[PDB]
Amino acid sequence: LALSLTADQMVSALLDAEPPILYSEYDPTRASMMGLLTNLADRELVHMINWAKRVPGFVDLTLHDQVHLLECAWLEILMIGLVWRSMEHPGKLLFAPNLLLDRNQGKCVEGMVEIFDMLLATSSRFRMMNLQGEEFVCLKSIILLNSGVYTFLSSTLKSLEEKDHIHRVLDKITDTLIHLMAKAGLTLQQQHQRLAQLLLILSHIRHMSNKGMEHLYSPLYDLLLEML
Amino acid sequence: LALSLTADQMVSALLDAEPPILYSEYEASMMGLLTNLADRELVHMINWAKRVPGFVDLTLHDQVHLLECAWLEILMIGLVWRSMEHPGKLLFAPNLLLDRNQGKCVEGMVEIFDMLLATSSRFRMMNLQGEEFVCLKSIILLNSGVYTFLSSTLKSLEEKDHIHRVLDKITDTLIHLMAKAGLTLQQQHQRLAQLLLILSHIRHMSNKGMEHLYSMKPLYDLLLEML
Ligand SMILES: C[C@H](CCc1ccc(O)cc1)NC(=O)Cc1c(-c2ccccc2)[nH]c2ccccc12
Ligand SMILES: C[C@H](CCc1ccc(O)cc1)NC(=O)Cc1c(-c2ccccc2)[nH]c2ccccc12
Repeated sequence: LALSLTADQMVSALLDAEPPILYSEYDPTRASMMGLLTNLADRELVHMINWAKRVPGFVDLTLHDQVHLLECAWLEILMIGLVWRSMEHPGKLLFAPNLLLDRNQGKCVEGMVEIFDMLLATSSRFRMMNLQGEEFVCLKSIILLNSGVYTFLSSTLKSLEEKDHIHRVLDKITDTLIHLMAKAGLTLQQQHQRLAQLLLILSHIRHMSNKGMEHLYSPLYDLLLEML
Repeated sequence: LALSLTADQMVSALLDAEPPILYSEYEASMMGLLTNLADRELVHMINWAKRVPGFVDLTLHDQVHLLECAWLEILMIGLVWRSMEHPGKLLFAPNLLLDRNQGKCVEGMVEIFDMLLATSSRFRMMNLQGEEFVCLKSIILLNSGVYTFLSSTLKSLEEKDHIHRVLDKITDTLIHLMAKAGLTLQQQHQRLAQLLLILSHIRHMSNKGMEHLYSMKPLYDLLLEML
């Protein structure tokens, strides 16, 4: 089980579990921004479930506890995926390697500009700190398990042994980061400061998710069930 | 300045800045009972913000964006912190203790209630000490709307760059607190994480609340006159 894995081990199996590069699908003999979003979000979804299930401990869960998470964390895992490949492309959003975008395109829809700009903003942010792929996967994980921990169902008995399992996985993923930046050669002080700005950027991505939701909402449960 | 303070020094001036406990103002309604009480808590927050080590160095535009972004978040963690010895209940004011059913008559408060109630339990379980709390409340002040000002012009660059160093300062403040406490450094690293990851749930709750607070449709005219 996950709760024996190592820093060394956790990273690797996390890199292992990475989804595949997905290429957009637009008229080459030429368009909508919406459908361009819908299309590939769908497909980015299907491979989430296949990565999620590869996250250590996510399986140890429950099908109900696994469906709540993903139903809460989905837009955030996309965003931090996007923002990661968008780093060497300042001012542009690298959805797919054949679908780099920028501001003016997000303005075509109805509220995408603000989300673009926060998106671009986190990209710059991560750019500044020089985010390693090894921390990125940690943080995609931490976005997964932290999604809807504190809103499962009830304070029952099982609910509690569950919550107790994630909180230990998360704790385990944390030593991974700390240990990653340790290897890197940072003084302990810089480990604690680095880890915090990283864990503070998660508030921003959550905030964009809710932001994003409000127009995506302006079924999914029944879908994750079949896939999970 | 804040970037000269020590842990004990930062704690002190943070403990120092702590606002006063407010009692509610009372067929009674939850809204006006709620509305009434935040306002007056807002007025004390503004005077608490102005006492946060480093917030002053910023700009009236960088000071008015922050507060205007993270207000609901400072209240919520402030409520959720006193609501800790009150399992299932939200201690708004010492005379306005509530629960789900108290929030149920208003049209959406239960969901915010429940998640509100859950963070309290979380804080309880981890045994959140006031000195880590005052720190986290500051961290929500500084993290508020950092990456969302407008432009990275000349001052914005030096400003955001200063914020990130205040926060870097608070960050070590907490560690020494848990360190002093005698945790393995590993235990310091987990706690700081379980702690800072809870700030997304407060943020997530704030965004929810906003959705409803503008479901009932100012601040600027206040922060400007009070700052
Ligand atoms: C810009 C982000 C999209 C993040 C994203 C989308 C697809 C992908 O492959 C990778 C990353 N969108 C939102 O935050 C909200 C959103 C809107 C949206 C925003 C504003 C107004 C209307 C619709 N349409 C969709 C469609 C699919 C996912 C998210 C979203
Ligand atoms: C339950 C939470 C916390 C509100 C709150 C108010 C005062 C205070 O000192 C601490 C916390 N409410 C909100 O986040 C949003 C909100 C609503 C609200 C939300 C949903 C439906 C109706 C009303 N009414 C008010 C009034 C004053 C401040 C915030 C709020």
